[PDB]
Amino acid sequence: DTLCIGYHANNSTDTVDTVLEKNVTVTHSVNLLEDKHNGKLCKLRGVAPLHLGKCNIAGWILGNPECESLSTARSWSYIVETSNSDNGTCYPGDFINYEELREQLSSVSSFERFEIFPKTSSWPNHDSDNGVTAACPHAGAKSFYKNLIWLVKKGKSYPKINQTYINDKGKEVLVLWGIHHPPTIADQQSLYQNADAYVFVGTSRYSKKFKPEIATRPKVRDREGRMNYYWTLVEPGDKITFEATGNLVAPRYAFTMERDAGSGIIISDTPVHDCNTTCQTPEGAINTSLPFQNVHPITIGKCPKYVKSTKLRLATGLRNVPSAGFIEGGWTGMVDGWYGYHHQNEQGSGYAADLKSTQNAIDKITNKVNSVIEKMNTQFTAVGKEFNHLEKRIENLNKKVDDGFLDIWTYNAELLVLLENERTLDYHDSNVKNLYEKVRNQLKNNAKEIGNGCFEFYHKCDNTCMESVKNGTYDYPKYSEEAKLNRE
Amino acid sequence: DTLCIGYHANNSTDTVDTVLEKNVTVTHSVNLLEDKHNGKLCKLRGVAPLHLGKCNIAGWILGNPECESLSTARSWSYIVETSNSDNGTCYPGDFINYEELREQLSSVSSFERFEIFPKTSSWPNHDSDNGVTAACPHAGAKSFYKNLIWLVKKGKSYPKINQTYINDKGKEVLVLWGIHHPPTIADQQSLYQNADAYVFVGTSRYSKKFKPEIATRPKVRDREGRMNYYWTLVEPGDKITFEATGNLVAPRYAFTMERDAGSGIIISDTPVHDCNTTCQTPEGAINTSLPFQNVHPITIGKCPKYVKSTKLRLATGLRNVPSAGFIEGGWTGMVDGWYGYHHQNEQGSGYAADLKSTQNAIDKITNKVNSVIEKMNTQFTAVGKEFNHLEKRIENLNKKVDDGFLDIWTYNAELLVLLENERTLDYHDSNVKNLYEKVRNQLKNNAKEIGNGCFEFYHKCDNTCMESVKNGTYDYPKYSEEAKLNRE
Amino acid sequence: DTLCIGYHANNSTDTVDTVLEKNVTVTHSVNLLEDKHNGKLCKLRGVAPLHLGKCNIAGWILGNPECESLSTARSWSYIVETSNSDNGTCYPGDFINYEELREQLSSVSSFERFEIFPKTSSWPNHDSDNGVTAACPHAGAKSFYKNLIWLVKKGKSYPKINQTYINDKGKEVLVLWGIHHPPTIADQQSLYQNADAYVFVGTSRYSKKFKPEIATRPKVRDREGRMNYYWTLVEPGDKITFEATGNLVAPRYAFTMERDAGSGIIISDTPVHDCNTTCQTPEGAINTSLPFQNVHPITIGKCPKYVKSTKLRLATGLRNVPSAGFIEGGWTGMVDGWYGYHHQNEQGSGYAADLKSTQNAIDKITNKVNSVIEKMNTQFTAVGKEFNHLEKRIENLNKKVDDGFLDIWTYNAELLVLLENERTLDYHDSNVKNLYEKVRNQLKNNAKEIGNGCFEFYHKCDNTCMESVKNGTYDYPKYSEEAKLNRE
Ligand SMILES: *[C@@H]1O[C@H](CO)[C@@H](O[C@@H]2O[C@H](CO)[C@@H](O[C@@H]3O[C@H](CO)[C@@H](O)[C@H](O)[C@@H]3O)[C@H](O)[C@H]2NC(C)=O)[C@H](O)[C@H]1NC(C)=O
Ligand SMILES: *[C@@H]1O[C@H](CO)[C@@H](O[C@@H]2O[C@H](CO)[C@@H](O[C@@H]3O[C@H](CO)[C@@H](O)[C@H](O)[C@@H]3O)[C@H](O)[C@H]2NC(C)=O)[C@H](O)[C@H]1NC(C)=O
Ligand SMILES: *[C@@H]1O[C@H](CO)[C@@H](O[C@@H]2O[C@H](CO)[C@@H](O[C@@H]3O[C@H](CO)[C@@H](O)[C@H](O)[C@@H]3O)[C@H](O)[C@H]2NC(C)=O)[C@H](O)[C@H]1NC(C)=O
Ligand SMILES: *[C@@H]1O[C@H](CO)[C@@H](O[C@@H]2O[C@H](CO)[C@@H](O)[C@H](O)[C@H]2NC(C)=O)[C@H](O)[C@H]1NC(C)=O
Ligand SMILES: *[C@@H]1O[C@H](CO)[C@@H](O[C@@H]2O[C@H](CO)[C@@H](O)[C@H](O)[C@H]2NC(C)=O)[C@H](O)[C@H]1NC(C)=O
Ligand SMILES: *[C@@H]1O[C@H](CO)[C@@H](O[C@@H]2O[C@H](CO)[C@@H](O)[C@H](O)[C@H]2NC(C)=O)[C@H](O)[C@H]1NC(C)=O
Ligand SMILES: *[C@@H]1O[C@H](CO)[C@@H](O)[C@H](O)[C@H]1NC(C)=O
Ligand SMILES: *[C@@H]1O[C@H](CO)[C@@H](O)[C@H](O)[C@H]1NC(C)=O
Ligand SMILES: *[C@@H]1O[C@H](CO)[C@@H](O)[C@H](O)[C@H]1NC(C)=O
Ligand SMILES: *[C@@H]1O[C@H](CO)[C@@H](O)[C@H](O)[C@H]1NC(C)=O
Ligand SMILES: *[C@@H]1O[C@H](CO)[C@@H](O)[C@H](O)[C@H]1NC(C)=O
Ligand SMILES: *[C@@H]1O[C@H](CO)[C@@H](O)[C@H](O)[C@H]1NC(C)=O
Ligand SMILES: *[C@@H]1O[C@H](CO)[C@@H](O)[C@H](O)[C@H]1NC(C)=O
Ligand SMILES: *[C@@H]1O[C@H](CO)[C@@H](O)[C@H](O)[C@H]1NC(C)=O
Ligand SMILES: *[C@@H]1O[C@H](CO)[C@@H](O)[C@H](O)[C@H]1NC(C)=O
Ligand SMILES: *[C@@H]1O[C@H](CO)[C@@H](O)[C@H](O)[C@H]1NC(C)=O
Ligand SMILES: *[C@@H]1O[C@H](CO)[C@@H](O)[C@H](O)[C@H]1NC(C)=O
Ligand SMILES: *[C@@H]1O[C@H](CO)[C@@H](O)[C@H](O)[C@H]1NC(C)=O
Repeated sequence: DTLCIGYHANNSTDTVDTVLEKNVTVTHSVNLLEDKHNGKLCKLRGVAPLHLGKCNIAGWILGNPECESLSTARSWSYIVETSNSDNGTCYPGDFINYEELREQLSSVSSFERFEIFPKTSSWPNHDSDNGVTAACPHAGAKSFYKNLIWLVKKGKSYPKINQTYINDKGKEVLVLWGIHHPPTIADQQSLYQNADAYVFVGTSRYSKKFKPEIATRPKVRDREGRMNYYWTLVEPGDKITFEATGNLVAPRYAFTMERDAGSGIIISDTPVHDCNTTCQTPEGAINTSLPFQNVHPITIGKCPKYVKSTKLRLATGLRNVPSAGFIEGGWTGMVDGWYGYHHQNEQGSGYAADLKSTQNAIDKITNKVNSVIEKMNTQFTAVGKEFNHLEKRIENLNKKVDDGFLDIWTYNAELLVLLENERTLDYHDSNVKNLYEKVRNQLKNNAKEIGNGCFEFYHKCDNTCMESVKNGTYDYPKYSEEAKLNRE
Repeated sequence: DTLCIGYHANNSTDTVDTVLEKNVTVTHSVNLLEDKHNGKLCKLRGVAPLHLGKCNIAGWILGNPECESLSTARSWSYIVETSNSDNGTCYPGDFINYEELREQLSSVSSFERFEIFPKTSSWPNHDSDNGVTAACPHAGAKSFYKNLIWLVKKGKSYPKINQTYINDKGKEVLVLWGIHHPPTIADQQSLYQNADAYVFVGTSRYSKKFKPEIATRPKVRDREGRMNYYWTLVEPGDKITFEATGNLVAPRYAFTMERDAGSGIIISDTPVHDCNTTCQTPEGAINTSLPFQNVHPITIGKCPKYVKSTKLRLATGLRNVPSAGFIEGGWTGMVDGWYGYHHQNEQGSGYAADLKSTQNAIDKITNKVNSVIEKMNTQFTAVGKEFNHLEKRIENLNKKVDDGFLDIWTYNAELLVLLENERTLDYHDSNVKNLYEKVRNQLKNNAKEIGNGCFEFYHKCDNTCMESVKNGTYDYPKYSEEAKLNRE
Repeated sequence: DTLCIGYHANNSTDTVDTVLEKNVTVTHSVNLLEDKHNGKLCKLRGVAPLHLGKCNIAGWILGNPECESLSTARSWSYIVETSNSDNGTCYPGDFINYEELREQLSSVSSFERFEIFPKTSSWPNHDSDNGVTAACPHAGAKSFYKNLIWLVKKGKSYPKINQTYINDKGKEVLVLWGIHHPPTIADQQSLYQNADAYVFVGTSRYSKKFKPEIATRPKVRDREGRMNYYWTLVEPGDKITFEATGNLVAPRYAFTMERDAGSGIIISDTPVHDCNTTCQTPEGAINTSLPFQNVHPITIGKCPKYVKSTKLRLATGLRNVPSAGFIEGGWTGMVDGWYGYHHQNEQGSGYAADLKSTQNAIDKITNKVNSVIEKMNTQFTAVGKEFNHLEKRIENLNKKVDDGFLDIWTYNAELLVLLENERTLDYHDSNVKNLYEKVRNQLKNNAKEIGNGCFEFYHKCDNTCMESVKNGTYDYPKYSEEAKLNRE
């Protein structure tokens, strides 16, 4: 009877592109590109994110009346703003180096708001009750920022501030303040009793001077004067000193801080849920061990690299043809293996996988698709970055970097899978052919090969025929004597 | 007679490098690297470029007397300056954020100069005729910028400007102005009657203050005082307000604008011609569907990627050896095909390509070289960028990005073509070998193979021999009986 | 007797990874990754480095008292600061654009300190002896910077400086100056006799104004006023002008300069030695012709590209198995070659390499591993770059570029060597097989092949057997008559 050699063919319609041939089907494949994400904003790197809801960083750090919460976590791995974040610097004016504060805050390994200049009698001879405005209203009354105190004359005088703090808390200490630019001299003289108003701030690493710019301006939130917000980072043991003979919005809470390398902001409405995470996108978290993703180019954490492609499928299985031997096609009559034998005997009709060869193959195939993933060298990054009104050369430079790595990675990846699919899908045919040859190493003359990729054995035998194949032991010349007439 | 198998060899001397063997010749090749360009500056993306001729952007936007033209197009896809562009800010002084204006202007989807502060009586009690000087001369008379008005006292007083505009035109509105720094107090008091001179500008997104710096300076164009040029975008519905109690060079034309993503400047003398374009270089336009180019690293549009290489040629044809079968060499006696048969019969001497195999091959070869081009993912960019006197850390950072992508792309590309040439130039030999084997699938025993890669058939036959090969139908055992004595 | 075919196997345990099989041994290999460096800071590009020892650039250019040397070379290819560099701007205050000056200085093709405003009577009516301070002491006395002169009133007046220089030396001329900010009005009035103190500086390409910021500050080096340091390049034929009615620290030495493209700073303690160099790292110099290095990511010169990998070894030799023919294993009984023949004759026992085939192989293998190196396109760069307190968006952008090229290069390199090891280690088996087939082209029927990968020859012969193989001339049918009975 015959002995036939070929491969498991399977009901699925999984398809892989190969550089030689588009749109071909393979019996099993490993998808490397994540098209699906978990739809949530999630706990990352052991800690929850800071979620700011209706209010942005320029309102949270100022403590806008319309935003009130504990720090989402005394340690957090990113900042999230909702897609609506209209609340902010509700009293208008530019937050200076605001895109830099937004970087340093993005991750902190501790944070504690602490009242370094406490509202209780740190400010004798001055107001700290009635510095309030309609621009940031609550209860329909005048109200104000909670983290900063807007000082005003008491009575008919403004004693110059001389406040000092010495950083004894053994930490980086973030400090902030504001400066007020009244719209008119009449407003300046009424609140601050001084046209010569100025501020000075002193530090070791830093020192700067500020002055008012009294001039009428277009209405925003119907406010006509405007407020400049500034910030500073005093190192351990350093000292910070304020002086003012006028305009100030002095700190009342400073903030204790420490910072790791960090990772930036995300802006979206997705809700927050407990599950742990390593990789993040604006749309939703990902849990993965794959090299490439296409769901969004912005990322936090151990990013998989973004690509514009859609079907990065590596083959693992064979060319799927159910359409005799491999030259006609495979067998769906075979299961739980790859390459194998159909054989006949007195009981016969056996379809069985060759486990030693299949196991040898899948050892190397597992290492192959694994080498594509294990050698990726992913490392902690935050891909989206923030640039203001007049940084457009650098903003476009960023964009050139971002699309350069995109263009490289799609061309690398799409040619990569094409070359390794071209390899593997002939790797199978070469392993099958080599297994056929390995049967020729017994059946050198004593069987009729047929162009289907199969044998006719020249004389009758029991299952001891397949015993001779599986253990390669064949004792050829006796069996030619039974074959004799059928060869003749 | 013999049947011989091999391949078309050709009179051309086209060469391809392969990682195993340098400088080898192949019968046909696809050049992927453009060494040639069309030598023109051209219509791009459906719109003509702005060509500024003898005058640079800092003179065009100011409207230098020595530059006069309509906007080259009411919509343009890039700005061109000629390699000589000496005219510009002919009254000296720094154009502030000038490299940012040069970016935002680089492309516009509409632009219209419109006289938002018209020269007719917008300036009562003030001069607007005699603000002219020799530094930007015409007819040998004093002259001045056309788009800006240099105001001066009328009589013996300078009433404070209070000009306002409200953006009702439903567009981004670009506005510009100048500020004058007289060289001495005597010049300041004579023109502006005020030592306390200052300017304020107010907006929602912006506000700033400016003051004179009265001090003598080294002569340039023999002007000793100097002029600072500033600019602003007012958003739809926003308001802009000027105040001045002195030095101003107030706007008279503002400009309506809208901007797409855009693409930057080119600087060269090449003339302008009508034909449409997608890809640009400083030397000359390109029309292409190739992935790599080496003519210039600066680019606009859907750039092909730059490389330092010179001979990115993919093979498509075979190893060209005219120097019997393929082991001796190919046949120049064969045409309009690749792999093929020489056969003999009573009429005989046939050299003919095997069209089904050749067509099967060229199907896959076309898809191969096409996959290298189609998967490139080119996208709209402008590679050259501009950095001033004191931005050199960023200028070098740009240069590190530019040469990084260069170093990657040449090493990728040159190894890429080497690997795929190494593949294809054995791909041919394996296809030819497999075609020989496919003849062995008839001629298993009934022909003498010879070490040239050819057959002697053991008995005489008509063209029905080639009929048996072309249709694989051979009826072997009868034909052994005529072969009998010649095998014996 | 027998003719046996296989390959040299060798005592070494050099190992290569292949995508199909980890940790396999190969007889010989070319390491592409420099694990080792020469431990020195070295002469580069034909010129010495500048080595600044105990003092940093912000003290050298000022000429701190504790820093005294010639320029280490009148031309230098990089600046080196020792890992201790605590001396610097020993009178405190920000060196303005200091990270930019640190770039332009990094390499100079000439530099000469020259006393453009010589201490001899360029400063009538003013002090230049007693402008000294305890903040930069020597001998326990007051002392001061050497390259700058701190002017002070003489008597009870301060005549306005009006110094001028015209760049007649035909070079770029670097100029520097300081500005002093006394801590109190009392200190200002006592030293400079004027409250209105200001400085102006004039140039063609540049002009600016400066003023004092008199306010108390936290002690550093127990100094309470602070000093701002500024700089300028005047172009050939250009003029520079100083004016002051007060605070100045005027130049006394300017510096003649010219600059190439340049390459940045290194900071380390490694000692300086004479040997010439092209490639550099902070730890120690390198001399190399390899593409990849992992010893440090910061570099100068013609950098090899950094990777995080550890064992980029290309194969050159074969699969090493000493464990009959190649199917059992190789021979350590063979030397000075690769593929070869064992043969027998009346004297016999010959093990000899096939020199024409081995030479043919090593021609192509040498070109292979060479093509991986020769095409690298290395070009002169300086990878580490410097960003200050408030440039963290750009500092992180740099970091995204740096780890992008890292991530690309490890993934490219590790998959690159895996693919070419997978290629070569079957390239050998295919060349050996083809050499076996090339013996079949004589021994078509006239020898018994055995599954070890070897021949038994059917009749007795002298060394003329190996003569027939080496020269492919075999006269088959005349010899068959001795083989007759042994084939029967
Ligand atoms: C998500 O992540 C959290 C951490 O943020 C996981 O908490 C895990 O909790 C177990 C105990 O339930 C921790 O193990 C125990 O920790 C204590 C000290 O806390 C130690 O004394 C015990 O011997 C034991 O190790 C575990 O360490 C902690 N995980 C980590 C990463 O620290 C939580 O289980 C995670 N949840 C999910 C659904 O993955
Ligand atoms: C170069 O590009 C221009 C466009 O900038 C090409 O103009 C083409 O002109 C033809 C008419 O000759 C347009 O076809 C007709 O357009 C009208 C609207 O204008 C429409 O109603 C008709 O149905 C028809 O489409 C054609 O659309 C237009 N091209 C484009 C892209 O809009 C010009 O022909 C090009 N020249 C060369 C030499 O390539
Ligand atoms: C390290 O590099 C230095 C250069 O910085 C090498 O100096 C070499 O010295 C030899 C002396 O025989 C020079 O040869 C002669 O130079 C003169 C001009 O100086 C010329 O007129 C002669 O015809 C001859 O070329 C040699 O040119 C010079 N090298 C270079 C690159 O100019 C020094 O030898 C190097 N040392 C080591 C250990 O590599
Ligand atoms: C942020 O607070 C501001 C006021 O501080 C809110 O602004 C007002 O919003 C209402 C609608 O809710 C508008 O009709 C008013 O015109 C807004 N005020 C002004 C002065 O223009 C705003 O709603 C808050 N944002 C969010 C997201 O709750
Ligand atoms: C730009 O205009 C300036 C004057 O506004 C021209 O400068 C003069 O050029 C001539 C040579 O053509 C010189 O001899 C004069 O000395 C220049 N004048 C000054 C005041 O420096 C200049 O030629 C114009 N540029 C172009 C390209 O036409
Ligand atoms: C740089 O010079 C400064 C003084 O100008 C030196 O600083 C002193 O260092 C000693 C220790 O060596 C300290 O005890 C003193 O308190 C420091 N003086 C001041 C004023 O702070 C410094 O040592 C020099 N640096 C080097 C590397 O030699
Ligand atoms: C077809 O394949 C699916 C998916 O593996 C499997 O669940 C199913 O049992 C198969 N059915 C048949 C009829 O082969
Ligand atoms: C690939 O197969 C799908 C499903 O049958 C078919 O729709 C598509 O047209 C095929 N692709 C091409 C390139 O024809
Ligand atoms: C300000 O505070 C310091 C604290 O040391 C004190 O010595 C000084 O007298 C105060 N007043 C002024 C005007 O500096
Ligand atoms: C026969 O084959 C099986 C599976 O390979 C093996 O375990 C067994 O030892 C072999 N027996 C002999 C006698 O070779
Ligand atoms: C040689 O090749 C060229 C270009 O393909 C062709 O035009 C020409 O006719 C050929 N000539 C001969 C003599 O083969
Ligand atoms: C390739 O051949 C051409 C023509 O003879 C010659 O110019 C060139 O130098 C050769 N290149 C190599 C690498 O031998
Ligand atoms: C300036 O213009 C505004 C326009 O609303 C006007 O109300 C105001 O009175 C003008 N004058 C001054 C001095 O502001
Ligand atoms: C012989 O070959 C041609 C071309 O392959 C084919 O059209 C024809 O049908 C074949 N003959 C028969 C009898 O099928
Ligand atoms: C083993 O290899 C080393 C290094 O190639 C060589 O020096 C030595 O002589 C070899 N020894 C033996 C015994 O093969
Ligand atoms: C490689 O071989 C070494 C011994 O030389 C062994 O310790 C190591 O485990 C092997 N590698 C792997 C991946 O098993
Ligand atoms: C300053 O120097 C210039 C040029 O030497 C000279 O003309 C001028 O009179 C000097 N004095 C003043 C006050 O400008
Ligand atoms: C035999 O082989 C050697 C080495 O290849 C060669 O030099 C010699 O010419 C050959 N013999 C003949 C008769 O050609």
